[PDB]
Amino acid sequence: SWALSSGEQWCERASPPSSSCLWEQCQLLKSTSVFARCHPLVDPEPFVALCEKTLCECAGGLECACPALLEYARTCAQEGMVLYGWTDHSACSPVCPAGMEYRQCVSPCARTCQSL
Amino acid sequence: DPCALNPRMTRFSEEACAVLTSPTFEACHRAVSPLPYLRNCRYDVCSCSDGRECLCGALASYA
Repeated sequence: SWALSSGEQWCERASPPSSSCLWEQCQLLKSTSVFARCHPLVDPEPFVALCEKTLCECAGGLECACPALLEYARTCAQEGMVLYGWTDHSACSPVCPAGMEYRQCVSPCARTCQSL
Repeated sequence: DPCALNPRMTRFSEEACAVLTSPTFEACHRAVSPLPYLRNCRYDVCSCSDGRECLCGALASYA
């Protein structure tokens, strides 16, 4: 209902793919202490369901869980406390252009080479 | 201004419902002023499901 066609860019009703289906790694969303700290905040159950939906296909290897884990971590951080130390167990090491340093709570101030 | 709710369609709406003012219709301009029809075409193209079909409808209405 919110599609916005534009000139040449017509479109049609997008419909769910008709494709059906053990990497149970993300079960730690409700087990590991690092994630457990967030349980008082947003519940993991929707994210565990999102796991199951992905895992059903999750075309690939040890990636079926990383998106959901990262999303849960970001949601918890936005909601309040930020999950420190996660990504050290099984996450996909969120991609970075170079100088691999994916770090929770990196100040945007980010003192750079040429700064006052 | 339905086109505000769909900003992506502004370019097409402006550049499409302009043949009404183009020389192709200068023969009719004197017969009928395409002010209401241009406004209707712009309101249609940028407000309906299929932009090109509504452009057809409006331009054909003026014709």
